[PDB]
Amino acid sequence: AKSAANKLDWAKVISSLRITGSTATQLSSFKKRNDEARRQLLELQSQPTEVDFSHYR
Amino acid sequence: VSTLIPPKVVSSKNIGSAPNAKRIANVVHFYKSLPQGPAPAIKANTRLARYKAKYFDGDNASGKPLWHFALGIIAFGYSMEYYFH
Repeated sequence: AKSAANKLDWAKVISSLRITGSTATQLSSFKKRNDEARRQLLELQSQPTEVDFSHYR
Repeated sequence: VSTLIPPKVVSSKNIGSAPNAKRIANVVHFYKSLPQGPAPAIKANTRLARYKAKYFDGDNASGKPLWHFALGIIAFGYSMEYYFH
């Protein structure tokens, strides 16, 4: 689902003809970008909630 | 927190300043006009209009009507001078 959203967002960014002179939509763009970066960081750095007592205890 | 909306805000935004000013001028200038040479109104014969559609037409309007008018004037003046002189 994120792939199509990124595709359309980037296509809109690169196809701006009468969509220039903006101040806050780019801010929301970086907000979404850093939100996705935090998503990826959380998935790659998922610590183990339960204690791994099978091998650690 | 909502993002700006250029293509969503076009109701108040027009094409620059001059193009929208001249849009009304150019939209109706081509609306109510003859398609191609309609209503020539060439036909006219009321002595003055007979001259208009016979020799005084603007297609040539050469010196020939002027020479004919001068010939008529001198023809009348010959009789006038015979009456007077």
